[PDB]
Amino acid sequence: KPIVFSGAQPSGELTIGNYMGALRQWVNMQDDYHCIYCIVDQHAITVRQDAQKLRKATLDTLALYLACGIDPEKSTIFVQSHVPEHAQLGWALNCYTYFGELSRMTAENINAGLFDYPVLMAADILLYQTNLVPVGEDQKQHLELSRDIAQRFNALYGEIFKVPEPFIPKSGARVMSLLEPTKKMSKSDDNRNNVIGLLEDPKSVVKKIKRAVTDSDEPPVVRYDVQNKAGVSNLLDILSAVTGQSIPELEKQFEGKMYGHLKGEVADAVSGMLTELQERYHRFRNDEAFLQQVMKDGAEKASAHASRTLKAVYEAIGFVAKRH
Amino acid sequence: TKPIVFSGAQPSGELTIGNYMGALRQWVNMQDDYHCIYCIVDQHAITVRQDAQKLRKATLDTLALYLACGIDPEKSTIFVQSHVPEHAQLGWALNCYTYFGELSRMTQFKDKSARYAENINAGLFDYPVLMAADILLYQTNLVPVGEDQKQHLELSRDIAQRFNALYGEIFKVPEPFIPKSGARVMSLLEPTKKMSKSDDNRNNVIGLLEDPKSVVKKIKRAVTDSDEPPVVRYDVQNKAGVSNLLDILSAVTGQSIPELEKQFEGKMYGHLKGEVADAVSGMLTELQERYHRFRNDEAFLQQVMKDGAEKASAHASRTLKAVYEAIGFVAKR
Ligand SMILES: Nc1ncnc2c1ncn2[C@@H]1O[C@H](COP(=O)(O)OC(=O)[C@@H](N)Cc2c[nH]c3ccccc23)[C@@H](O)[C@H]1O
Ligand SMILES: N[C@@H](Cc1c[nH]c2ccccc12)C(=O)O
Repeated sequence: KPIVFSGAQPSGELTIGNYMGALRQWVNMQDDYHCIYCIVDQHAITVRQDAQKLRKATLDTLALYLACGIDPEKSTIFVQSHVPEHAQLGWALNCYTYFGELSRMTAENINAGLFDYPVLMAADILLYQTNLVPVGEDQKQHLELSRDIAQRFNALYGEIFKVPEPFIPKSGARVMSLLEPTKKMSKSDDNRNNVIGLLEDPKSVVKKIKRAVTDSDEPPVVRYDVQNKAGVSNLLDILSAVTGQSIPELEKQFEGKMYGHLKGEVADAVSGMLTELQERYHRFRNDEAFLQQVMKDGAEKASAHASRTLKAVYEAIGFVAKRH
Repeated sequence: TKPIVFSGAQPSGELTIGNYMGALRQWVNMQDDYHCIYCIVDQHAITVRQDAQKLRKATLDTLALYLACGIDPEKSTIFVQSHVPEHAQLGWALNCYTYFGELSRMTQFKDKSARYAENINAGLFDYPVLMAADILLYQTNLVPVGEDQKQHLELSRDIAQRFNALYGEIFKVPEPFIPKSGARVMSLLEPTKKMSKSDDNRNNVIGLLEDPKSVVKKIKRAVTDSDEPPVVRYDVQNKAGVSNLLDILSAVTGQSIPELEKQFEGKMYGHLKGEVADAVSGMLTELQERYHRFRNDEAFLQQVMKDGAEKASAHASRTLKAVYEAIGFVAKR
C-alpha cells in the first residue's frame, strides 16, 4: 500500500467541516493505504501555552480521532514526542535546508521553533517513506519544501527518501461558516458562532443553526444556489453531507417550506450525527488504560519504521554508528 | 555528587594548538576535581558541509585525540553527540524558548555565513540552541571553552534562566571556564585573526596531528613587527605577533607573561621563537606518540563510545523527562 502521513494538532478543536470532509473520507480508506496519524505536540509548543492544557489536548485529540473511526489496528496513530527520530531527523535536515527558504516561508521577537518548524514537518513526512500527504492550501508551501529537501538529499547520497506527493482529490462535503457562508468553516475561526464543534450538545447546535445567515427571498424558497443563496445552500450541503440525501431530493422534500423547517432538520440531523460520535469519544477518552496502550503500540510501530530511515540518513551523512 | 563539567569539539577540520589551549588543556586538568563529560559534536560539525568518509574518520580522530591529550575514560564520560537522541530532542524543545533575534545577532553565524555563502543553512543558524541543549541536558555547572564561544554560552544561560522562570528548577545555569592564557590563540601569518581549525592557508595553523618539523618551520615564519630594537613585550595592538607567541609559550609552560618578559630581556625574536618551537614541538611529539596507540585500536575506541553513550544517556534521559513533564507532553510509556 502507499504510505499516507497526516499531522494532527493537539490544540485543535475539530468542527463538522473537519469531520464530514477530510476525516470521514480518510476513515473509509484505512485498508486502501498504510495511514499514519501523528499528534504533533512538538509543533504545538511553537506557540506558548499552558502545560496541563497541552497534555489534556493531546489526549482529547487522540480519543476524538479514535471516535471518528481511526482504527489503531489498521492505521498507525501516535504522539510525535514519543518517537525521538522526528527531532533527530529534524536537526539533520536543518543542515540541508537554506536559511533563505525558511525566511521566505509565507520579527526578532519570533521564537526559533516558529521559524524552524517547516524542517521538523519535512522530517515528520520523510521519516516514514511517505508517498502521499493530504494538505490544506496553507500547508502547501511546507510540503513543497519537504519535496525539495528530499530531492536535494537524494541527489547527494542516493535514494534515501521517497519524494512525497500531495493527496489531490478533495473530500466532497462542503461546509461553510454559518454567519459568513462565503468563507469555509474552519476550526481556527475566532467567531465560534461560525462553527459547530464535534463535542457541542443539541441545545448549542440549535442555537447556532437558528442564527445562521440565509436570504431575503419572498417567498422563502429552499433551493441550491451558491451565488445568490449562499446561506441556504450551505444548510442544504450540511444536511446532504449528514444524511446522504442528494440536493434535488432535499429541494423536493422542502418544497413549499420556509427556512425555519430547514434549520430545524439541519440541527436535528447534525446532533443525531454528533451524539453517536460523542458516545464513542467520552467512552474512549475516560479509559486511560486504552489510550495508553494505543499510544504505546502506535509509538512502537512508528519507531520501527522511523529508525530504519534515520539509520540510512545517518549512514549517508557519515556519522559513526551507535554502539548498541 | 561533584559539580558537572560539560564541553565538546567538532569532528571537522583538524584540531589545532588553539583548540588545545582554549579547551582541551582545561578538560584534562578538571577530571578529578569535577564530574567531567566530553563530547564529539558530530551533529554540529555537519552545519558546514562534510564529506561522509571525512566525517567518520574525523569523529574517530577526535575521539583518539581526547584520549591522547589525557582524557581518561575511567574518570570522564566520552561520547559521540549523535549516539544520544536527547540532544536533538531538547534541541527542538529549546527552539521554542529561543528568540530569532538572539540567533541572527550571533558573531559565529555571521562569520560562517560570509565564508560559506553557498551553504547558509538552518543548522548553522540554529547552532546555538543545540549547543544549549548539549550543556543543559547534564545539569552542567562549568563549561570549559575558548573565548570565541563566550557569546554562545551566554545564550545557554539566558535560555536556562528563561525556561526555569516558567517551569521551576529544571536546568542548572552554567558558567564559562575560559583560561587566563591561550583562550584565543591567533593565526601565525595574521595575528589579528583567530587561529582556525579549517584555515585555507595551512601556514597560519599549528595542527595537533601535524609533523613537528613542519610546526617548527611555521613558528620561525610567524610574523612579528618592525620594532627597532626588537623587544619581546606584550602589546596586542602594536605587537600582535610577538604577543601571540608569548601567549602560546605561557599556556604551554605555565609561566606568566611578566615572567617570560623578564626572561627575554636583552633577547630578540630568535630567542622567543626558539623557545616557542621547542615547547610546542616537544608537546606535539608526546601527544602524537600516545595518539597512534589509541587511534589504531578500534576495539578500544568502540568500547569508549559504547560505555560513554550509556553513561550520557542516563543523565540526558532524566533531564529530558523533567523538561517534557514541565512543558506538558504526555509521557512516553
Ligand atoms: N584559536 C583558538 N584559540 C583558543 N581556543 C579555540 C580557538 N579556536 C577554537 N577554540 C576553542 O576550541 C573548542 C572547540 O571548538 P570547535 O570549533 O571544535 O567547537 C565549538 O566551537 C563549540 N561550539 C563546540 C560545542 C558544541 N556544543 C558544545 C557544548 C559545550 C561546549 C562546546 C560545545 C571551543 O571551546 C573553542 O572555543
Ligand atoms: N503543520 C501542520 C501539522 C503537521 C505537522 N507535521 C505534518 C506533516 C504532514 C501534515 C501535517 C503536519 C499544521 O499546522 O496543521
